[PDB]
Amino acid sequence: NKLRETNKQLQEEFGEASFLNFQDANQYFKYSNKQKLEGTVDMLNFLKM
Amino acid sequence: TRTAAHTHIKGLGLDESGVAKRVEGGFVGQIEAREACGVIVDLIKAKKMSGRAILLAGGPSTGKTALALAISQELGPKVPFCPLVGSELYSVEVKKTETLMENFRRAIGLRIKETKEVYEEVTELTPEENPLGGYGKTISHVIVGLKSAKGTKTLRLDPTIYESIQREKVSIGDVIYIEANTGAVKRVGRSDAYATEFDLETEEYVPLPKGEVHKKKEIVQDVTLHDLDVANARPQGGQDVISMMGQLLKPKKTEITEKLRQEVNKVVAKYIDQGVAELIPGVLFIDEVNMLDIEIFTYLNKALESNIAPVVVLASNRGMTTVRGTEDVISPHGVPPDLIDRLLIVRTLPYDKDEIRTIIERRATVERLQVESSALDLLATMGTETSLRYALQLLAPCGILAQTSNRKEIVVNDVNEAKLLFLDAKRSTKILETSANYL
Amino acid sequence: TRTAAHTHIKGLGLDESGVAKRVEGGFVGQIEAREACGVIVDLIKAKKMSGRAILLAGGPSTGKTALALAISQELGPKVPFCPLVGSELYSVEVKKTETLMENFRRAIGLRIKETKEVYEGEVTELTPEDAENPLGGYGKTISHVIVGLKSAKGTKTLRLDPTIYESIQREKVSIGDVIYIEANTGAVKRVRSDAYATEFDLETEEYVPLPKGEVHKKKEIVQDVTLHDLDVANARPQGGQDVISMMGQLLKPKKTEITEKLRQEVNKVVAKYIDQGVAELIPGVLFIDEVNMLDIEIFTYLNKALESNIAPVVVLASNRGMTTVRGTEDVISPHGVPPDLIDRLLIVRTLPYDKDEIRTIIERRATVERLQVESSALDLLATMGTETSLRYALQLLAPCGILAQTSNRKEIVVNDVNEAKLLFLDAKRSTKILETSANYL
Amino acid sequence: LKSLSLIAAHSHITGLGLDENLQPRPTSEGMVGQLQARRAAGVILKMVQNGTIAGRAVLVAGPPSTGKTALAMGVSQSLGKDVPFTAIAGSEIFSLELSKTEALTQAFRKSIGIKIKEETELIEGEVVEIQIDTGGHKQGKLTIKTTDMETIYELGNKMIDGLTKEKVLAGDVISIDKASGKITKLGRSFARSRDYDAMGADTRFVQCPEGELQKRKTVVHTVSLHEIDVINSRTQGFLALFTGDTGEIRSEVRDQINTKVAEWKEEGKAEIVPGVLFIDEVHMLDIECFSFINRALEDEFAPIVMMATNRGVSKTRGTNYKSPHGLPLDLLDRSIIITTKSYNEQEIKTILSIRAQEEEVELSSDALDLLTKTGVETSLRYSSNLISVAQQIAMKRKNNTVEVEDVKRAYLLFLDSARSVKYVQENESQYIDDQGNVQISIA
Ligand SMILES: Nc1ncnc2c1ncn2[C@@H]1O[C@H](COP(=O)(O)OP(=O)(O)O)[C@@H](O)[C@H]1O
Ligand SMILES: Nc1ncnc2c1ncn2[C@@H]1O[C@H](COP(=O)(O)OP(=O)(O)O)[C@@H](O)[C@H]1O
Ligand SMILES: Nc1ncnc2c1ncn2[C@@H]1O[C@H](COP(=O)(O)OP(=O)(O)O)[C@@H](O)[C@H]1O
Ligand SMILES: [Mg+2]
Ligand SMILES: [Mg+2]
Ligand SMILES: [Mg+2]
Repeated sequence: NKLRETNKQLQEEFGEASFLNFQDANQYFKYSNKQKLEGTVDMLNFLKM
Repeated sequence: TRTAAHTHIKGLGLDESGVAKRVEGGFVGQIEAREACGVIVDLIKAKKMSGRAILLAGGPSTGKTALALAISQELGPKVPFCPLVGSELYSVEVKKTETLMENFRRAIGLRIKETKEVYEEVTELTPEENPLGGYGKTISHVIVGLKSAKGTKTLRLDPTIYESIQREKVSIGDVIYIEANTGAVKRVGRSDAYATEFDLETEEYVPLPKGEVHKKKEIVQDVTLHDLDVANARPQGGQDVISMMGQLLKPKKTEITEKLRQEVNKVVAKYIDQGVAELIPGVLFIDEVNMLDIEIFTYLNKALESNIAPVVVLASNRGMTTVRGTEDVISPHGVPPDLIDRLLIVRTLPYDKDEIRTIIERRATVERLQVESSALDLLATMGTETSLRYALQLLAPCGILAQTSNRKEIVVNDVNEAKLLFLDAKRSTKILETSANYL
Repeated sequence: TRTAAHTHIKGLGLDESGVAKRVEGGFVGQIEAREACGVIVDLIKAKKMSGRAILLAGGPSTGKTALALAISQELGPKVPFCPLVGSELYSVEVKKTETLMENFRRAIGLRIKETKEVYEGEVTELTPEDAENPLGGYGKTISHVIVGLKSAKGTKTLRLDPTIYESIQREKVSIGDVIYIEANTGAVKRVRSDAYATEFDLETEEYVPLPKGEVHKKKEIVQDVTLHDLDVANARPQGGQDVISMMGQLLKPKKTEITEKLRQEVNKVVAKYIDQGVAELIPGVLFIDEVNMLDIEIFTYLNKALESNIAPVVVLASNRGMTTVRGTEDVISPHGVPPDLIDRLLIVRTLPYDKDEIRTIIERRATVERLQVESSALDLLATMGTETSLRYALQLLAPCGILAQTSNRKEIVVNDVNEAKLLFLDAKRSTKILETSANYL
Repeated sequence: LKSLSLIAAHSHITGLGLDENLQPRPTSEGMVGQLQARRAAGVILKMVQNGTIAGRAVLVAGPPSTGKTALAMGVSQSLGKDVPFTAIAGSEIFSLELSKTEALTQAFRKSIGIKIKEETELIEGEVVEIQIDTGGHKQGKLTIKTTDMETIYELGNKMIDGLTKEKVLAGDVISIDKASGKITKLGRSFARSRDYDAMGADTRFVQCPEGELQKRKTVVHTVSLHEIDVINSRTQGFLALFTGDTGEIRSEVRDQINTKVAEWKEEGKAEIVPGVLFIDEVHMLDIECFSFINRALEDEFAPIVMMATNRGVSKTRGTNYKSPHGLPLDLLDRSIIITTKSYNEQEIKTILSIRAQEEEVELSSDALDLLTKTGVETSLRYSSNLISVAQQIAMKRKNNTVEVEDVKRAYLLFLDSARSVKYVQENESQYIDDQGNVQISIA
């Protein structure tokens, strides 16, 4: 559930990376959050399997 | 491009609403048997109810084996199909009943699904220390990198995987794919990136893989429980004691116990309940069942009331014979009456002159040969006079004789000479009874 | 708390001077058979001469197996008894003769008794006593090693030969917590005291208590084994990582043809030990039930084997008449045993029971399994026990008890046994139904 | 819940339709008719769960298709779990790697079950932190933790060595035997759950245990006698229960383990349970096996043995005389016979209806009556097989119900055994005789 919340965090972060060059252009910390969120949720899906 | 009395039978040739025409699927005549067997195909395809048996009876050269092959073709290449003969049940390694049980388990298959995430040149590798204990030395972490094609990516892991890849004997600059499920990694080879590193080499060039750093693929596997329980019973491994011993043990199959059967049944039951596995019942074929024995027949009854019994089909041509093993039991087709009570009987009938002539036409057509009308008409004459199979086999020598005198078609005198050259059973036994020189 | 057609036989019930009463040891009837069996029991108890054999003949359900079990009970738990059936002789691994010979030796056992002298306790201080070197030298030369002793009900202090310096090189217990030494042979044995269990919150070794009793113990050890175990162990390998042991660990050690030279060697060693006065050989008794299933080869090998020095006394059972011994067809012989073998052993005769004997047997069967039966029901049970068979009547008790339990009555009534007989059919009625019908039954 | 079954030849049989005083109900759980046989089976069952007398031989007779195996299935379902029930046919006793007597002995030891109780004390998932040290024999005292409980424990040199093998960070939770055993890794905590970009098959993230780590829990253990003998047959023989190479275990483990189980019973920590060994198809067997059974019935650990057969007076396998019932008279003397009569028309109707509803087949009344008439003419199994094919052909005609004409088409499609015999009689020349004679030339 926490990692699904990180999926939602990615969505609010930038449109599933849609608004990267227009919204997240001047902020790189949120970029490094977005790289972690989806990767870790997929890894936790693997952990649930 | 070769055939052996078959492979011209393409299915059963049964239309919708269960009807069979005259010429279809390389099949002619015997409509009712085809209807019944198509109904059997429908019952198997239902995959609801299992444990039945069906025996079909008839004379020689009737098409029983053709009927079974038509069944197998109609079912398709997904459901397992295990043809067999009575003699192969006997063995010098295990019991007859046991071998029947391996075949029984081999008949039914199971399709399983599973997804796998795999990571796939190698940028670098580096371990990370004080063990804070009595251990000699270790690395806190290991950081590596993979190049691939769709961008590169670094990777942090445990010195166990570092040890495993070291055992794989892989160069620092190389292509590597690593399994995320357990960590097993094998040397893919020398990647194409470091081509012509020296003038002469031997390692494979291994073009760099085109894909993401990590790739997920869907795998669907179709196996039978017979593979499952032998895999469970047989040991595996590397240098461990039982591993070398089994490597030198000559692994003869010996008397699989029922405990494995119960365990695998429980595991597959919970897996299909989970919904990851689907069980596909198969059909097992025993040709020429008259060669079996009383013990096999009784254990066949017992296995026929079993839980996971696949549908089996039996073939025979015997009549009011005595079943092997005993002498006081005269039963039809050499099958004990108690077994006969436990299955159905499908009748088959001999063909006529017209049907034999049509068979000859079909068989000539499939082998890309030309037959003169009169020659084919006479071929039907001793097809009925002697046998269908004699005239069926006669065709190829006639074609050779036609090749001798440079003529594609087949003429009357060619087949007459062929008949003169090669004798039939009746003429041969006539010569045998006439002579007295041990012939 | 369960029985199976037996275990109600308490010995043979033979009084002094060889006399058998009526009701004793769960045995009634067939007095002379019991007298002969007691005679054989005394002969075996003599432990003087071996190789003798005896066979007993009679009708089915005549108590032959009961007589053999009574003999085994009378002998006691020291002399070995080896039950066997004729069919068990066959095997698909070795020859039948090999199995027969190994069973022959399995019949005879051996008892070894010996005593060891041991000093044990708690050592207050483990320190050798230094002394001047008798030879011109230097350093420390030990003349004695003082060992403290402490045991419950007895405690002393003693000294030993300094040769134990190598024995004290590796004990890994504590500073003289619990010890085990020998007088003549010396040595040591790791045995910590319970007084230090709570000093450490964790511990992976269970603390041992101090010895109870005299600080020095002269305890005797008695072991009873058969020569079959002896030469099986002699032939079978041992050890750990060596090539032969590791190969045998995966060899599936099927028994195969123990050679006669091992038999000679074990004979020699046991003979020298009994001559030494440390071993006592106890001849056993071996039972082959239902001997009519044997074959000519086994019979001839038996003729050869019973002439051997160490052939145990065997007992044979059969219930055949003018039958043809297996393997051949022309040999007509009583009980299906070749006449030459008959010539080499004695025969004990058993006789069928009567109505009163069957009734008493049924009474004993009711009493043993804690059941109550009415006198009329018991008499009726005796009636079709005589009419059909004793074993049917004996078996019918439990269903009658079940039917009585259904209606909540401890005792048993006549209509109960009538219903039970209606439900369960005997042999004659069953074959009557079989011959009447024609639907394959 | 664990029914991987598609169907069974008799899956409607779930126990016996009895009551408090063991009265057979007219119809209950896929069972109809033969009330006397059912009452006898219930008596035998109550005897079995009584578990106070062993070595009883019960024989079931009857014609073919009379349902003798139905009673065995019913009683097996009735006893259910906690009691072994070995269903063995007469043909698997013939092994060329094992003596028939040895196979019978293995079967007999299989049918007896023994349960034991054992209690273990262990601290689970509490090793928190390692404080290595002065130097040598370090980490002599480290704390333990759970989600709800913590304690400091001192460690000795032996425990130091034990921890040295497979050393762990101790920030996880690890279970170690407080009963002077060894250590067992449990996994990793959540703190390092996000520390690897790839996974293996050695350590998996484990939860911090709830409650006190220390726990002295007792475990019951159930196993049959055959397994307990084969486990002591060699140094290690757990594969023998799987591979099947028992190897004809010699008669030294058997008596010693009988003494061991007697000792365990006297200690009260082990309880035996006498199961039921059922042998179908007994009429084929060797006389040596019959004599071995005759003796083995007398053993103290002799399970209840039930036999099934259908042949009448016939030759026995191993002799030259036509003994009645297919068995020697000695075996018949020490057994109990439960005969079963034939089946009736109303019973046929009920059985066919039960079979039809078992495979969720809608059946017209007239079709059911035609099936009953045929099952009166021929065997009942004939109609019990034709029901499915009639349903299939009705489906092919796109009508959900099984109309009469569909049943008639199914009957005309498949030959009766008697009809096949008659047709063979009409066409003897066409088929191949027992003398190797056959005719293929039509003209
Ligand atoms: N209706 C048919 N159509 C095509 N080929 C047939 C037909 N009937 C029989 N055959 C031929 O007969 C052969 C099979 O003979 P079969 O009847 O199985 O012999 P048996 O009766 O001894 O089992 C096949 O090679 C097949 O080519
Ligand atoms: N005198 C007796 N006292 C007690 N039980 C007896 C006596 N005679 C026979 N039996 C019973 O008969 C059974 C043994 O029958 P037995 O005579 O050994 O058969 P067989 O003649 O086939 O060897 C035992 O179960 C035993 O209870
Ligand atoms: N009394 C009965 N009640 C319910 N089903 C029965 C009965 N008798 C026979 N059957 C059915 O008949 C089928 C075969 O019976 P089976 O026991 O094999 O006959 P046999 O006694 O010849 O072995 C079983 O699947 C069972 O469902
Ligand atoms: Mg064929
Ligand atoms: Mg007896
Ligand atoms: Mg029978």
